[PDB]
This record gives sequence, structure tokens and C-alpha cells, in this order.
Amino acid sequence: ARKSTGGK
Amino acid sequence: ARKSTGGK
Amino acid sequence: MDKNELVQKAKLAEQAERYDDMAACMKSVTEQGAELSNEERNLLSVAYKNVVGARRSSWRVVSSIEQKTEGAEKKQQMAREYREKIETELRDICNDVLSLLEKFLIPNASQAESKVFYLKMKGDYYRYLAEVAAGDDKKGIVDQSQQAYQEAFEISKKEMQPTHPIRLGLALNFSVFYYEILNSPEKACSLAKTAFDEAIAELDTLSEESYKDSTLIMQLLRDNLTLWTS
Amino acid sequence: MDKNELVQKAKLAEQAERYDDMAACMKSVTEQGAELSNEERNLLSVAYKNVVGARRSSWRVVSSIEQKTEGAEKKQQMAREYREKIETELRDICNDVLSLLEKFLIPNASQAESKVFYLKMKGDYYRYLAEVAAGDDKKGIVDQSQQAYQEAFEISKKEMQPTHPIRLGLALNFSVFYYEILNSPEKACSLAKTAFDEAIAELDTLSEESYKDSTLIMQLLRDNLTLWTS
Repeated sequence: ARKSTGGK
Repeated sequence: ARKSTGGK
Repeated sequence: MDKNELVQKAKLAEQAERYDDMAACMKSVTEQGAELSNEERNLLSVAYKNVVGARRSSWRVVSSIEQKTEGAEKKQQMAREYREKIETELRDICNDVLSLLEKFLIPNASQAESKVFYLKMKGDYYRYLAEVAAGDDKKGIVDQSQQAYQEAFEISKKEMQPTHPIRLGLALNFSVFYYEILNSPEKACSLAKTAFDEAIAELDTLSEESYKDSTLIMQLLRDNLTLWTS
Repeated sequence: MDKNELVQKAKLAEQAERYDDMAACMKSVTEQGAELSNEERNLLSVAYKNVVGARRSSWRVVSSIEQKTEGAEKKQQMAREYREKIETELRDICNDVLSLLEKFLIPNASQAESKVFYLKMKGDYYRYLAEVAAGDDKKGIVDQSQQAYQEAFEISKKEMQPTHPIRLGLALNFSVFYYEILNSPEKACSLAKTAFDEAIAELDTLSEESYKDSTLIMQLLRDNLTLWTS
């Protein structure tokens, strides 16, 4: 799964 | 650390 | 909502990793009076396990910063107040569970398996208060923890095979009780070495629905042994 | 409690993994009106990221049980009602943050770094509503998300080095926004490949106190690339 600031 | 039913 | 919906609502909460919600769900179920099924009993055990566990976790962590901040006066006051806050939380959670076992679960155990289970749960939940008590109060609730476990340990040895997962489970914790609470390592090792050795001796009694669980708890028991002798 | 104690109380909550607790703390701090410090501004970011993250998790999981239970009528009604429940919570949490950014954080950003950071936050939090909206409303809040990101992307390019972590971060998300929300993979790739390539070209601009973060986010960007082309 994609990686955002909000991950993980 | 010790292992109990309430463990991890 | 009725019973069948609450069980399902609880099973979702568990999936959603939302244990306060899973919890209250069973808390309802249990309050309706009817004796719990094996599935329903475990949803409640898991719900509460998880609810309580988070707070014992947050407690341990904060508690251990109180120590660290020995010497930092203003920091340590902040930790103490937060500790107490968590400790409060944790205590309601235990009361809840214990008060739910008193009305409902225990008096309703038409079967040994139920009785052992719910008595272990009693022993467990007082134990959790003992981690966190208190001076004066500690003595009393240590005992209430001890006697629930005791009854349970006796009823288990009379009615259940050594390789029953609830009997293995109970030993594991009762052992830990002796070790961490009553501060008695010898007994703790002895108790757990028995539970292990008697189950190892009797491997052919593993009903298929539980050979994984029994097995696991067996590994856990020998682990504690490895650690407590180390 | 005053500001200094709240920051400290918030730092404990973080250690205690108690994010709703850590959250409220900063929410108070923010409401007192004074502009946040770098340290303070992150405690808020982390608290909320954490609060909101668990709900988006809970949601994603329940949401994809609705689909699984296509055909099981009574089960799927259960899911949908629980989903909505989570979806509500999630939405209050977003409104909170966005309403905090409108009053306080944005109008107070005396500095480019502040402005970009809190504008990214705006973009982020609307994005989170776009995951979960809604029909009719979706279009509006997608735009709100887009324009916050836009301002911030332009203010970042003008004022910050390509290796600044906030500029690298903003790209990573804005990219994700174009990918998952506007459903525009090649734009998403292009934008991420630029942010990466321009930072790779400028490695010697890495101030000591963030070469880790910039580096991390750089790896994160190239990951998305690897996945979105795969």
C-alpha cells in the first residue's frame, strides 16, 4: 500500500 | 517479560 | 438491539480493533441474564482483555517515568497525576468485569468449564488491581485474587485433562500470580513445571479443536520457566 | 493547567499511547491563541494524525466487510450501520482539525514554514473526508483539499529548498491526492518524480537536524513510484 505522511 | 493469558 | 445482533456487532468491533465498542457490546449480552455460549464467552474475554491491557500498558510506561524523573520535581508531579488518572481508569474497568462476574457469569456456570473459566477471570482481574494497589487494600485484593484462582485450580484438576487449554491457561497465570504478586518464584516455577510436565506426558488427549491453543500455552509455560531460572 | 504543563502532559500521553488524551492537550494549547512553536506544532500534528489514523483504519476494514458481505443481507446491514458510526467519528475529528486551522494556525503563520505546514494539514484533512465522502459534498471538499495543497505547493517551491522535509512531505501527499482522489496516476507519478529528482540533485543542502526525515520521505516517494508503475 502507498505511503503518506499519515502512514503508518 | 513473562507471558500471561492477558499477553501481548 | 437484541442478542444476536450484539454478538455480530461485537465481532465487527473486534475486526475494527475498537475494543471499548466490542466490550460494551458483550457487557450488554451478559446483563441480559442468559448463560453465555463458548463463542460469546470469548468475545467478552477478548474485549476486556484488550480494554484492560491498553491501560496496564499506559500505566506501566508512565509509572516507569515517575522513577526516571526522580530528581526532576516538576516533571515527576506531572507523571504522578497522569499515573493516578490511568490507575483510576484501570480500576473501573476491573470493577466492571468483577461486578459482571459476581451477578452473572459465576452463579450461572452450570458446567465446570464455565466455572473454571470465569473463576480464572476473577483471579486475573483482581491480579490486575494488585499490580496497582494501594497499601492496606493490597492485602485484601491479593487474597481475593488468590482464592478465585485456588477454587479454579482445584476444579480444573478434578474435572479437566492436563491438556485442556483452560487448565493450562489457568496455571500459566496462577503461576505468574505467585511470581509477581505473592513474590514466590519457587512455587511459581514448581506450579508451571507441573502443568507443563503433566501435559507433555499426555499428548494423545488433544481434541482437534484446541491442540494449537494447548500447545501454545505449553510453550508459554516453559518460556516463563526458562526466564525465571535464567 | 497552563501552556507548559499541557505540552508536558501531551508528551506523556504520547509515551502512554493515549492519543485522544495527547490530542485534547494540544487542542487547548492551540485555542489559547499564541502561535505554536516547532515542537508544539508537531505534538499537534502527531496527536491528530494518530487519532484520525485509527478511525481511517477501523473504517477501511469495516468498509471492506460491507463488500465481502454482498449477498449476506443481515450481515451487511450490520456493517453499513457500524461503518456510518465510524464515518461519523472520523468526520468530527476532521472538522475539529480544520476548524482549528481556520481560527488559529493558518492566520497566525508569521512564517512561510508555518504557512506551508498548516496548509498541507488542511489539504490532508480534507483529503481524509474525500476518502469518505459522500456524493454532492465530495466535489466541494475535493476542491477545498486541492486548493490548500496548491497554495502550499507554490509557497514551498518559492521559499523552501527541495530537500526541506515539509516540502518533500507535502509532495508525497499531494501526489497521493492526485492518485487516489483525483484519480490521475501520471500526474501523481510526475509530481513525485520531480520532488525526488530535485532533492537527489541537491543532496548537500541537508541541515543536520533533518537529513533523516528528508531522506525517509525521499525513500517514500520513490516507493510510490515503484508501486504506481508496477
